[PDB]
Amino acid sequence: MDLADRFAELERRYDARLGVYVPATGTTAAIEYRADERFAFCSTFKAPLVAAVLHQNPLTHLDKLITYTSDDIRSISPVAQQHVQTGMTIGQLCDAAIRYSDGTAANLLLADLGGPGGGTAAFTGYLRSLGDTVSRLDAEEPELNRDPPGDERDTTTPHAIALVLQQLVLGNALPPDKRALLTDWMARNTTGAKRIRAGFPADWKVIDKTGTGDYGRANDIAVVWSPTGVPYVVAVMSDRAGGGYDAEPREALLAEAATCVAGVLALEH
Repeated sequence: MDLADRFAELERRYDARLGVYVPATGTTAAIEYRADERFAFCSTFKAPLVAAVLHQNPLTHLDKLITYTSDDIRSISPVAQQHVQTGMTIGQLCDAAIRYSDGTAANLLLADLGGPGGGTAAFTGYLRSLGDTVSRLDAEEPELNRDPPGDERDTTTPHAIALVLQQLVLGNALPPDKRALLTDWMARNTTGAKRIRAGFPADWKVIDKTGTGDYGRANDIAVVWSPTGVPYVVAVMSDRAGGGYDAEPREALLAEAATCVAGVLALEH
């Protein structure tokens, strides 16, 4: 019938709750589905986290060596694990955070930004400094993926998180040379092949940061570009709460919502 119905069926079939938001542009109307509902951040916080660590520091600070230990690694840490003995720079952690969704890298970035103990407060402040008065991070990795459904802790809304990304990539919340670094890591993202990239024809360019956690949490946030360069911002958010703490996340849901979006954004009827 019409787009809210399409999205309703996706939920019925995946046994999942769906949050979608795309801002309006010059020519397009905004797509919103549970866009003002709270959805677990999961690893999607790492994108704006890196903006904060970039905005609040000179480019020179990316070459600062952070030494950590296996004592630190308490979450999925593809890259951190490899560099535990030589230590990683802040550029290298920013990289790990975005491209491999690295949890330990996001944990050290949180500490660099606002101290041990103050890290997540400091992150939510960056959001606040961008007019986001809804989102909040109350815990580091891995605990931030583990709050029950209902719990406002460690959540954001699609409305909220999309607008934060629009600003970072398409607006002026970073100077170009810092902004370009964020985009290049989002564009070299290894973990998002099967979500919003897969709902969007290959001649459209995509940068994203995925998120996954308990209760079937799967999130992707992205900035796409038409073949002529016309940008749009996509946030898709999901949980499959019915199956409990260990419920299966459905990457195919996010490819499917990205397809409805792509379908609205691309067809000129």
